[PDB]
Amino acid sequence: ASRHGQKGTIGITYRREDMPFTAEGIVPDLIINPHAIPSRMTVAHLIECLLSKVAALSGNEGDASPFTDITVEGISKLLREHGYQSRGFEVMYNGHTGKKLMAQIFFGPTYYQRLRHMVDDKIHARARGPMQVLTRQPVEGRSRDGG
Amino acid sequence: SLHKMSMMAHRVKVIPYSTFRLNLSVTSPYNADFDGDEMNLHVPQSEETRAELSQLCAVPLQIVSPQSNKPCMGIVQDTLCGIRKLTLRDTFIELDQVLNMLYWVPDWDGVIPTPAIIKPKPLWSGKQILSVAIPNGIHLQRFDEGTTLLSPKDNGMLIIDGQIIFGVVEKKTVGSSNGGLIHVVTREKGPQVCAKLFGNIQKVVNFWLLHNGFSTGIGDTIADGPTMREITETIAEAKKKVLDVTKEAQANLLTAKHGMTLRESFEDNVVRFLNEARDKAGRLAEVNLKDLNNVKQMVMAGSKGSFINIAQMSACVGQQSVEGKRIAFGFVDRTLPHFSKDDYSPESKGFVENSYLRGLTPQEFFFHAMGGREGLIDTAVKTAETGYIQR
Amino acid sequence: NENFEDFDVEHFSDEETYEEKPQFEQIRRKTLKEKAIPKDQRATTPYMTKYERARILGTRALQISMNAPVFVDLEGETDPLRIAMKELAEKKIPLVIRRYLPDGSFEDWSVEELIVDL
Amino acid sequence: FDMGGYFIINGSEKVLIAQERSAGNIVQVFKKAAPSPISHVAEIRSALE
Amino acid sequence: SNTLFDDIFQVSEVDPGRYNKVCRIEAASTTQDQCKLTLDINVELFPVAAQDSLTVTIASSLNLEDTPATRSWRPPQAGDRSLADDYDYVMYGTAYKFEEVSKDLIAVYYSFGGLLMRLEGNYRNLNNLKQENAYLLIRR
Amino acid sequence: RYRVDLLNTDHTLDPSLLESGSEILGDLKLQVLLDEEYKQLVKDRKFLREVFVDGEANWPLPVNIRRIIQNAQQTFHIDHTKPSDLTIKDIVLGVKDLQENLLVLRGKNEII
Amino acid sequence: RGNLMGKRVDFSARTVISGDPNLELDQVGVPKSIAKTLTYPEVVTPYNIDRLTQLV
Amino acid sequence: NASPFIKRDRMRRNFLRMR
Amino acid sequence: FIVEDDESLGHKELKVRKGHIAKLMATEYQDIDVEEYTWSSLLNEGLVEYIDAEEEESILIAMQPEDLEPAEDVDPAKRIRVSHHATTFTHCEIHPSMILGVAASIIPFPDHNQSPRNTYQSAMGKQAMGVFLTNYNVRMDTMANILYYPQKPLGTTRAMEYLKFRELPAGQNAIVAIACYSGY
Amino acid sequence: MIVPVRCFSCGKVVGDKWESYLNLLQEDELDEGTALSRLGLKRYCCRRMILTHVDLIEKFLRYNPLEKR
Amino acid sequence: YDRKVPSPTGEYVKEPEWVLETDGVNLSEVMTVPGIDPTRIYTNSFIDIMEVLGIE
Amino acid sequence: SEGPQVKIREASKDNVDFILSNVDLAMANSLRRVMIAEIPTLAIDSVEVETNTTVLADEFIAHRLGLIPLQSMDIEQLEYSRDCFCEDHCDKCSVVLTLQAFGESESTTNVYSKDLVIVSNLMGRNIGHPIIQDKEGNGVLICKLRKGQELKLTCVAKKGIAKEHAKWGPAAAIEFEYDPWNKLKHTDYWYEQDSAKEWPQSKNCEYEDPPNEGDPFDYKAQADTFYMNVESVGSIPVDQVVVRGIDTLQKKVASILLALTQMDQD
Amino acid sequence: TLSHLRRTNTPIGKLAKPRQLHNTHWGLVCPAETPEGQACGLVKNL
Amino acid sequence: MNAPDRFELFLLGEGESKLKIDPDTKAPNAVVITFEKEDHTLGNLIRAELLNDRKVLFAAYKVEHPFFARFKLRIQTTEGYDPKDALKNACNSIINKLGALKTNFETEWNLQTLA
Ligand SMILES: [Mg+2]
Ligand SMILES: [Zn+2]
Ligand SMILES: [Zn+2]
Repeated sequence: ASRHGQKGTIGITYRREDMPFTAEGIVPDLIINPHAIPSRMTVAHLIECLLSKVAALSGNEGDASPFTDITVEGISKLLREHGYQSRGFEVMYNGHTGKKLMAQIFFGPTYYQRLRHMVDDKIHARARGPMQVLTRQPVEGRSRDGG
Repeated sequence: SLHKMSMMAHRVKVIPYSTFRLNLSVTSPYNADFDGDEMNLHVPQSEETRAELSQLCAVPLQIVSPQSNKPCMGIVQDTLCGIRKLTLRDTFIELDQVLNMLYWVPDWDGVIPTPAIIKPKPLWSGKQILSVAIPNGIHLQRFDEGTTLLSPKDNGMLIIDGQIIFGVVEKKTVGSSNGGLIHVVTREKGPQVCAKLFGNIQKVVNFWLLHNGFSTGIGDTIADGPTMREITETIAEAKKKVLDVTKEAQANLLTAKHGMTLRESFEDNVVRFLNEARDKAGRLAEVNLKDLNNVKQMVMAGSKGSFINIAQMSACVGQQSVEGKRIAFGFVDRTLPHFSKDDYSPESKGFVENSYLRGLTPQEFFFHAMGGREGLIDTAVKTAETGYIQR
Repeated sequence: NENFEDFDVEHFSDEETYEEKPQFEQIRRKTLKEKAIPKDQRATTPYMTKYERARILGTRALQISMNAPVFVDLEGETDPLRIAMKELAEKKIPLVIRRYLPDGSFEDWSVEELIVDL
Repeated sequence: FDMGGYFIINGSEKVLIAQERSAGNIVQVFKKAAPSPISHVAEIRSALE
Repeated sequence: SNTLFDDIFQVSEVDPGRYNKVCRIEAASTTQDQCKLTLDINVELFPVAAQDSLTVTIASSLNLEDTPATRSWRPPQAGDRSLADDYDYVMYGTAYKFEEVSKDLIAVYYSFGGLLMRLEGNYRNLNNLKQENAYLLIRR
Repeated sequence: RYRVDLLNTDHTLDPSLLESGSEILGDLKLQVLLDEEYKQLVKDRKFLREVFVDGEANWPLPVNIRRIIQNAQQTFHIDHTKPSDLTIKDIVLGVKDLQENLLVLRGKNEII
Repeated sequence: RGNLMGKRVDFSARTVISGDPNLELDQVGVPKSIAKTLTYPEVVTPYNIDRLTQLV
Repeated sequence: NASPFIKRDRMRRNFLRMR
Repeated sequence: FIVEDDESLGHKELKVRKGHIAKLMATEYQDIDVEEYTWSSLLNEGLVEYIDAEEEESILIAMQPEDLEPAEDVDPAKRIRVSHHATTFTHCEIHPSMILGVAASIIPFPDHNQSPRNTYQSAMGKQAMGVFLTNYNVRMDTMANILYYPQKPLGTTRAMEYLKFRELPAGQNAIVAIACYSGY
Repeated sequence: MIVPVRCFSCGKVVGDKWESYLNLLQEDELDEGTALSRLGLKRYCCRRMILTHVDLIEKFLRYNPLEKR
Repeated sequence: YDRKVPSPTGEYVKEPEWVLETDGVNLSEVMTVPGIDPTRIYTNSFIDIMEVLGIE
Repeated sequence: SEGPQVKIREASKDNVDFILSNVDLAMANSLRRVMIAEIPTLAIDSVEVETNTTVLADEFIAHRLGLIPLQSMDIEQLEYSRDCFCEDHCDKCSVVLTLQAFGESESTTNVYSKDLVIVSNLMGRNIGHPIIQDKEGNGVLICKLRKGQELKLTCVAKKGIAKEHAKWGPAAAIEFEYDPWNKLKHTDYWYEQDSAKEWPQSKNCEYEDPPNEGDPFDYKAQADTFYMNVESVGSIPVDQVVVRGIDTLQKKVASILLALTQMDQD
Repeated sequence: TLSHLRRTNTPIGKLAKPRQLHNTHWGLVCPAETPEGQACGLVKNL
Repeated sequence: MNAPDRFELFLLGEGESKLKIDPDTKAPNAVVITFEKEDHTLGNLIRAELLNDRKVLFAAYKVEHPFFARFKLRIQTTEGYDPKDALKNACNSIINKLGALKTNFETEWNLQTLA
């Protein structure tokens, strides 16, 4: 999960030589779908990513309090002063073939939280198993190999 | 499993990880998104049962839904987005990419399509490459507003002899809508050919968007200086009109509409004025954003988002409503203890004039929280009531 | 157990909402031979329905599964369902269908004479 | 960094959730339904410590 | 084989529109005052400005031999000779519409993978165009 | 759109649209068939205007006729320049027999 | 309502889901452990004696 | 615009310099 | 906060001054030898006051002392913050960001989000996985999840300084790229 | 809890660079950004490695060991 | 309202019409008053339609 | 010589930056991919814990010791454990280390990677040494102990490629750029007002001529003149990274050669 | 742990609408922190 | 749980060849060859160098699934020319070019003396 309700499972895991990369060699930790941002109108994920990028460059942790006078323009000016693009885009390259990506990718650090719903605690299979004492039907629960 | 399109017979492909994996097109009838959702699998135990499951409940046999005689499945999400950027006028594909895009189709007829750009450089257009996924003998004709046999906006859609003539491919062509490519193919050629069409188009568009790239960012949700200036002027003139209406009903010279009292007419006029203010500001914001803007590309593709999402993310959130009215007076004659008594101004009864990217004031943040709580409680009660009604 | 804020609807659980709102012949008779309608006034459709097709493939696949004499020349096909589809495709399956009317009478139909259009 | 504020019963940490109730000794007026023979009801939930 | 139509056109305006790679040009023939063209041009591969004379030829093939796409396309080999060596912008596409503007004005529409043409004029020289795939050879 | 007259000039049929068009003008039995077809079309139009009080043109119906017509046009290479080989009597007889060939209820009595 | 209309069944599995755009539309990706657990009885015929013998 | 950083260590040094 | 008549400046003004702020910082830095100056000093000298939901009916509160208090060119990106056009405040907010809850103060810029997303996080940050207590090795909890390398967030809130979130984090600063790379 | 040996993204070793960073902050009165730049961590992927890490073992090791020899 | 009326030329004209909306359902005597059209009166509640005007 | 051409820009003990011209896109991309993934490297593979009373988990320390880089100059002489004739491991196919540490001090004792010592005979190879980079002389911080804690364990380090695990990766970050002035137009620059103002120029833009803004787009131009920067982790020298990646690509295409010749004769 | 110790709860047979966020809830309960289950709005956090 | 062996990305299995040829009937003089146990690294290079040959009419590859380390490569050449010979010449040229890369990088680093 993000810090903005942007939860989601891992689709797939790529190694580094497949997964795309910027001109500075920074391969991202995690690729998220663009379409999740504007349908939910989650703008604070984008501003958090920009502020975290500026914080990582400048070495000072960023203030993200709600009702301060901190705007996207000031963070954009700071990121421009640190030598990157003002809105956070980086020109990255395809990992499989090395060709440049035609569209520029929003990129940067963002605080993510791992949630307790591991897949290993949720997978379930049963061909035959213990039946209930009452109705001769398969039992309740994945710990008891139920139906 | 509220409807029969969510009990469907698939074919097993054994994969070496711990998740059920399934095609992205069938996530619309399943009402499924991979935010932690689980699904169940049932194995038949006899030849009769397996045979009727494969011949009745199979995935290709249920592309058209008997609910509303339109295809319940469709090219959705980013494969809907990439197919808009593949078949634009601007998009031309070089030889080293054309050969891989042709090889990704399993039922490719094996002949290289002649380029739409012969010389100075051999270039294929995106419509030509996508037409290989469409089988032959499929003919579709559709016109939007202001669409002719010449297409300056390049809207509409024309498919002749298994080839795309003109028109970008968007939600109106491959999406879950009647009169699209999916419905025509599954009613003229069969279910199996339409399933193969789903596979071929998803393979081609996913490979092209893989080697092309797509994103969205914070800069996609910001308008420039003058555009936000006239958006602020629109909000200011709406506040001026509301102040005028407040003075007119304050002078007791404002007439009451039929079937409603003075205050009901006052609230109705204020709500209509602020809603048209939000609509005008959002329309200006949508006009300002360019073709390299990605939210505009997504909304034009019909994959995700809407006009009102850009309106709230760029120009103005708008009026926040609780139980169909403005923010009620929970205190004595005022909404919050930070205003004076008897304040009927829009910002004191729940108008969020500041957009999301410009942040929210604490009062409008609390009002937006009240609106969100309205939405959550209404969603939960609606789901429970409609589940009981369905049963 | 667990404590999760991931809202998972209990399914088939409408009884919560139920408890929220609890306050507000002439032609055929007996077992004679008039049930068996002869072939010359069969009023049913001569096209085999998708349910009839599904059960014919299922039943023929199960018979071929239990080692029935196959009436067609196979090209090396092994799965029972595909052999049943091949048998029905060139009409070598010797089964009949009793289309049941609501009144208890029935009409017999050979699948050899049934038109397979789907 | 542990802050206390909970009980330990049978080896399990237990927390008393604050229960919300209507205020005592406050007179409140409500309007009943139209088919009811009562127009308005004024009541107090009188309590003493 | 043989050239189905040959003319020269002067462009009156070039419309860039809302695209960054393809511009829609409108051209009128100097020889015929009743025949004109609207054409989508990839202006990167063929830069055309206003008031430019372009030789425009619609043909049925590239080989100089007579005609006998059903054949696969291949990259051009070294030493291959065709009509495309004489022109600077070679197009392949499908005819999809023949409409009668007036009693003598016939208009033919062409589609090069999403690039559009209308060509209108008298039928005495446009009767060679039919329901077949054709090439469009442009030179400056 | 629909009225064809073989005895008048205001609603006449062009002879170039079909092979048997030049000598077909001035016939009586084909004019009788045309008048019957036009009367049936007028009665159907009145029936639709009675059923749909708002007169909405678009309604959900079983078979997409337009797709079949387009499939014929592109399959048999219709260039709309060669005159058709059809007689109007053949068209009328085919349309009349197609309605008889559509069977939903297979009973052979009056009420079915 | 809890044991006749809706009852727990055997030969079933349940797990979380993830998209796989390289599968066909009518194809689902089943985990290998779920494939090893779930069973389907295929009878022995002369047409599949060798495959079933190898699987045994 | 104001600085969007939490730099209280420099505030600590400044206040210890003031004391 | 308490607003006094404050006849020296000719308008309404908060009773707290820079001297009390300096004394609070001095005590806050001596805790980490001067005279003790804690919250009881503010409470007992009339600088702050407790207001419940009863008294919020019949008072008037201001957002910031720097904007809504004094008598009245603007940044094109800053939000429209109204000053209410009236200076008769009797109380002032200490800080508006203290209207949030605990796990809803974890959100960076909660005012730049749709409110259901803030609700989803504030019910989802409880579901996060990270170090909960520093003596997890000696506790026989029934279930416990500990991240190997919990990192404090880059974009942080002032409010989580007092929630000890930078001391006990619940996630990692992952390099996020917002892109449709492969369709997975 | 203690500093990771490698940046998860790029893989440059930073496990040996933590006590040097604490030394630069502790006695040289430096800002965090300049001290991070002097260690050769020029990409922000490595900068969030050392800047954002909390030293939890300084709270862990204060407990007495379970087995003492 | 803007109803669709069959034009004498054959088209469908968007003709305005003054239609009365009434709070409270009554059909026993409202449809029998003069000056209105009782062949097209519609009721929001179908129970009174069934009990007054027909089950079909 | 005819073929690809290299021109170095910067050099260091663990950093190289060069320019690779007259070569296709796919060769440079495949070189980058084998440089990330296919280079053999010696790193700790299995951990055998004798005594652990530290505050951290045992498998925590095992994973950390796995990610510690080890010197792999003579790793080509070493043999794969899977292809070796051993039961589990031997000196010809592995390197065995031990780590022993005690909290004899009142203050905290920092267990570094310099405390790793080799206990098996190397027979004159130059592998198995933990890498020291900083000027303090100490290695990578393995663990921390207080007074009274013990950490005794034994590591068996084999060779593997980075496809199996990231512990066997010597590449770290690899900068890879081509055509910095967008003259091939492989990127359509996103912009708000102007595409030349909001996008800063890269470092490489001084090594190519700027566009003249009047010349047309060159359609026959291909992609060459790559800018490469390798930052070695320390396991092998930074130029040995490049030459070993080239050698690994040689061996991979040679394996394709051998397979094609083997099925050619049959 | 902090949000659990600072939790509240409200019992739901009344004709009010307790699941909503009231105007007097400013500064005393969190505007957005509620479970998404059947106790949405009923459980409020200070 | 169901995670495959991490060495199963680069070890050939039992009874499985390094290459699998399959002569495609779909187009004349066309073959599809399955590379077992590689990724896009070899595929992009082989695709580009087959495209560099003038006698190869068609040459493309695809990875059927990112889980399985294998990919298919279709090559169609001019009549009278074996696509296996086209692959042979292409990989010979690949060896030549990157061996020249080896020698050039080695001699330039021997030129450098500031280390
Ligand atoms: Mg879901
Ligand atoms: Zn890094
Ligand atoms: Zn050995």
